[PDB]
Amino acid sequence: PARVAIVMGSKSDWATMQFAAEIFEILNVPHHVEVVSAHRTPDKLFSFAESAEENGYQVIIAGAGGAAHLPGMIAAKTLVPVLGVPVQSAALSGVDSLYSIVQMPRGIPVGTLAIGKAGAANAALLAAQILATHDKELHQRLNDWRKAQTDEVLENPDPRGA
Amino acid sequence: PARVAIVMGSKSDWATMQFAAEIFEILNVPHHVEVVSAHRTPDKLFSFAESAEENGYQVIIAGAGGAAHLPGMIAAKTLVPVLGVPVQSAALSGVDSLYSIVQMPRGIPVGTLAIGKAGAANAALLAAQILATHDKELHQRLNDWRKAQTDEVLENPDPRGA
Amino acid sequence: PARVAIVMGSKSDWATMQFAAEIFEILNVPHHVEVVSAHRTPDKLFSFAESAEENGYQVIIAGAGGAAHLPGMIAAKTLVPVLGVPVQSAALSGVDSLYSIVQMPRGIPVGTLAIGKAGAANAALLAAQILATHDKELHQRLNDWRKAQTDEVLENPDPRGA
Amino acid sequence: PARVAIVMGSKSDWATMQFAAEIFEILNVPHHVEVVSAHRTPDKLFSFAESAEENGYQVIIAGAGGAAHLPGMIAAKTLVPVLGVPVQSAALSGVDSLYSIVQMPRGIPVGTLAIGKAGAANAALLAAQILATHDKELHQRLNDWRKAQTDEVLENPDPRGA
Amino acid sequence: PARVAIVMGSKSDWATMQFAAEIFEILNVPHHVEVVSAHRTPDKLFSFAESAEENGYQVIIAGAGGAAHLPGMIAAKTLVPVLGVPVQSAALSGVDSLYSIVQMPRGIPVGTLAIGKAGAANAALLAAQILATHDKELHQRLNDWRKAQTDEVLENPDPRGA
Amino acid sequence: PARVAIVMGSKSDWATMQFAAEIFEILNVPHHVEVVSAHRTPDKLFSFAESAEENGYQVIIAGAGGAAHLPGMIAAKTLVPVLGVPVQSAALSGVDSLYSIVQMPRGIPVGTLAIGKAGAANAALLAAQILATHDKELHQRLNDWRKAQTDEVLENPDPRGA
Amino acid sequence: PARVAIVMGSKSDWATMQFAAEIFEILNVPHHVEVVSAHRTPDKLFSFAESAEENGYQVIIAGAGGAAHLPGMIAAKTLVPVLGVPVQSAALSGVDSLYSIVQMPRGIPVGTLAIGKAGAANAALLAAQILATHDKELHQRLNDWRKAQTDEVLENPDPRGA
Amino acid sequence: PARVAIVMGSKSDWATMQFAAEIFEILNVPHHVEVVSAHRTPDKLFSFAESAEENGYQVIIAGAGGAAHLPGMIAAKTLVPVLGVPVQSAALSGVDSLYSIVQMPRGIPVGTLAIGKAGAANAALLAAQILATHDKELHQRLNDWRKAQTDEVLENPDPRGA
Repeated sequence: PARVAIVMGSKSDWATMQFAAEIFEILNVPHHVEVVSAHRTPDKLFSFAESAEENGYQVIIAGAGGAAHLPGMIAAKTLVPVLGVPVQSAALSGVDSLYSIVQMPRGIPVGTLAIGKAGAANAALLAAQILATHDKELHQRLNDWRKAQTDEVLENPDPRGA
Repeated sequence: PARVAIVMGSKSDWATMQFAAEIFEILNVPHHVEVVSAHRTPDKLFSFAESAEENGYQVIIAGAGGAAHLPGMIAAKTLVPVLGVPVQSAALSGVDSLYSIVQMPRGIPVGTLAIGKAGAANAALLAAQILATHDKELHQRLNDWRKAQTDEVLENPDPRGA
Repeated sequence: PARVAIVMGSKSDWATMQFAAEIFEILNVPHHVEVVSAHRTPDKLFSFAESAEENGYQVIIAGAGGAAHLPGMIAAKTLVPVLGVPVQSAALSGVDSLYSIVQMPRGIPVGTLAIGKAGAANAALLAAQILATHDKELHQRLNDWRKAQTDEVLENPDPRGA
Repeated sequence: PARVAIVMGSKSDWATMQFAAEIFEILNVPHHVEVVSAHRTPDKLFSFAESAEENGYQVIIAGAGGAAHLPGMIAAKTLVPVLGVPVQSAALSGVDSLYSIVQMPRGIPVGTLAIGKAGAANAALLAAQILATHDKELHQRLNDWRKAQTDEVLENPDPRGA
Repeated sequence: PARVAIVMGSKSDWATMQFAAEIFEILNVPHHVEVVSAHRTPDKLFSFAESAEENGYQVIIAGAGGAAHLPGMIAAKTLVPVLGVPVQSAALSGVDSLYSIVQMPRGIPVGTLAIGKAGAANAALLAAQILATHDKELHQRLNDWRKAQTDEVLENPDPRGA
Repeated sequence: PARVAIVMGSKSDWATMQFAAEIFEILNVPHHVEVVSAHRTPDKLFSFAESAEENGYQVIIAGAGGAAHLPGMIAAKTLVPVLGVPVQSAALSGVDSLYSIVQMPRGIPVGTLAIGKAGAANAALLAAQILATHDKELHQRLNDWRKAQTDEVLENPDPRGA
Repeated sequence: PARVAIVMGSKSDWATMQFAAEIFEILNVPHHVEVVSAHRTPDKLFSFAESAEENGYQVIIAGAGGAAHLPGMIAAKTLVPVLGVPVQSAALSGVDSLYSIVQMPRGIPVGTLAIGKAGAANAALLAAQILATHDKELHQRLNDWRKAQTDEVLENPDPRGA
Repeated sequence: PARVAIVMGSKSDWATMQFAAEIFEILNVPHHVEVVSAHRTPDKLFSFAESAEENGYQVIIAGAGGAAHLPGMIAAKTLVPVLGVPVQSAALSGVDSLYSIVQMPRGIPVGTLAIGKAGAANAALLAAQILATHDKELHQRLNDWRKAQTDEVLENPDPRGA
């Protein structure tokens, strides 16, 4: 059963959000992926958020750029935790995306990650850490993955040419 | 019949939006005022936008601060022209408000005005200019008001003490 | 009869503003296009704005970059509604364009759209929505166009490879 | 048993973080509060993070301003989910706090909330939503609290004087 | 004969521009002061700039805030050198004023000074230096004034209490 | 006799400053060009500024990027008018260059132009306008050049393909 | 013998730089304090930097705001290590001060500290750490001071009221 | 004996930090180079900083990008002077790197250099200047290197083609 859903405002956002799905493939975490536009499919946004709890989602990762309203509007319609990923926009390099997501008012939170691909991957890792609190097997896989990243850096201390 | 509606995300926004209503009092333009929160009353936002055309509104002026989603979400749900006013936020001085409103994607526009009270007043003036295209009497009142502002500056060229 | 005029500060601005004209071709809205420079042809700017109402324009879309004075100076010379499009500048990525257009003082409004091509397209859509208030046929075409955009997203929910 | 810990870099941060504790008092959520400085008590930071899981914490809310390293360094030392609150700094108004917290690299996430008191309150609400996934009673209290906020706005639509 | 004119967009700008006039009083430089609004008195702006050379002005100092179009539009209408002073705006602290003035395109220059009162004083000093090139007496007064400022700093090297 | 000197911090700045020299070639204005580094040749900077008046310079155009100290330090050492051109830096896109030049304190002015090549060309035009005040022939050439730029825009009003 | 010199651009900078002197009083480090203006006393700046090594200075702490040229120009004239403190400016809140100091080009470094009073204190601490490398007694005093700061935080973990 | 250590958060940082090592090769200064990640190898960071004094390091140059915590966390764990180099990040062009490093609180300083390669080279030059205070031979080599840079600019005053 998919306990996490990855949503984005447009198909072009996949170039960024694919990095969230990559973490789940590595950690073997079942997940749903779907394009839900706050501005082009506002009604679908409402129906998606309203049925999130019933559909079994415990965490929702939402990505959007520019006037990024997707994460916040989903968070306004459900109690399921929402994590937001600011997609890098052309002109403002994601600052508009960042401000539109992180500056939510008291009462409707959205846990925001870094701008771009690093944030997409981290949103998945955070979702995994949340799930891992009640999933011993996943907790172990996260632990092993973290150790693997640390060891790679430790066994290669000199960045200069051989 | 009220052809324009002034909406805002919170009652504290009235300190800013009251300047939009002031322009309408001066120009004798019937208007509706209401608090519609994108995050605290998402369902009311949808019902307000869906019935805007039927309620007779030809222009909607929406004000919000921070992660200002109100103008854009209304614009996504109706063909009635939407004008957005960025309320000045504490930490980011309205830059977050500005970015969240003006950076709308292709297909769902929001005509954005200046940050703060100047923008609120201008949103009302712009709405009035739009209405004035098919209202000769209002067009005349706008003309007289503009002349009055120009004359005040012209009859007082020296800013120094008397 | 052309009820909307698209003006820009330089011919190089056409790479951006062509997206406004594209919306009008799609919606079958007669329009005028012309290069009017606030700094290189200041007198032409004044004559263009002064005769706008008599020439039948109900909405004026003006695009400019850098110290973008074109939209505001036109708005200062006519009661015809003015929509401004900030062209993306090299060094400041359109922030200078945005500030010079959106920050107009009380009394002379300019409805501002997003930086770049998205804003150009949206300025045309907003102008169309304004016209649609008194044009049932255009209102229907806008409605059908919006439905077409929504349906495209709805019939393609999975962004991943086939 | 306290399932959430609220930590901050300095005692002066309490003026902001007290709003996180307020949400927990309202929702009846047991919590721990402590000053842990990344720069003045680096060793305590490591010991706090290392024992977080054993101490029963399922969510950690960390607040800091300026070169805000506290949230990220805790996240680097534990798998327990970390939420970060950017405290508003004097000179940069929290932009430095925001960048130092949200821009974490791939592998070590920190779910970031808004700058200031709104973010502190939201970090607590997000932590509550996370806990609510496996706590039916808390889920109900969150639901009732949200309804109460919505109703207050709905029963007071006119912001003007009586 | 007044060889320099100090103009500003509004009477409220005098709180800033008075510092330009102060330099001229100190240096005994005849000057004209007047409120010329680019947006409220566009026609007066054109007539002022067109007659500047005939009126004997060799330098024009123009101050404005927000969407500061005054300096640039004057520069577009005359060959008399124009110096611009960005007035500090509330929300954007003069960054909008600065961008709207300094970013002029190739062909129409505006020599820009610092944001606020320091810039107003410096615009007058720069105008004085320009005049001083062909005015030996003024050149001497500028020299003596500069020496006086240097000496004050030199005779007070210790900033601590006596 | 060269009445204007064009100086820059490094030879790589020539890619930008060459546009200032281009204006002088077009207008037939004798000029000096030289690399004077505030940081690599501080003593040469002082000797250049000290002898500027004696060498016949009436205007000095100085270009620099990053921590752009060149214009201001020259202005601190001479009464000859100094115009500054902010060169576009890689990381901050000239904002650091702009701030380091335009924000000069009361007493030592630097007339600042736009970031990059547009500013370089404009600094030369401004210098020319300053000289033109006492040079009827140059004033005429500037007039003809401006007319030529205006006419080019006027005879090509339609930006679309033929 | 004073091994460190604290210099600033103006006497008003003392409100900030006094915090650097405070650290030296606490640590018992002999120091010189003087007002040296890059723009008002350029010649004094050169003589101060040229004689720094001969006067026994091993570290120079320089503070300035706005177009902060003082630190960099001193660094260009001496091999004695220079530390820069950005004073908080009114309009740009020290961002101009920060950029003008930190962005020095290859060859002439300035170790930059935080904006404002925190940076002033830290510049003194850094200077002390540099001296401490060859001064066992000072190294011990720095150690004891750091322990004292850590202990204060450790003995007061609960920020709430008693 | 290596008196300086160059550390960085990731191997990809070497493209920037190699310019620090280049200065040391030119000046013949023994140095250590190593990858120490604040987020991926937090324990190694602590052990590296704790043993820095015993390992003979008198200056530590640390480079990092994004949420750049490396320099500050090292500085919190040792009295050895720490110099920080902000690596240029993709989205924010090093502004996040700069803020996370320079804004350190009172008590734990980090001398910060420019964003990118210029800063890396300057951090090495500053470290060299610090060492040169007690190393006459190195002081001479630094002097000769500086003279060489100055002479290159002096013998090539004309940037134009031959």
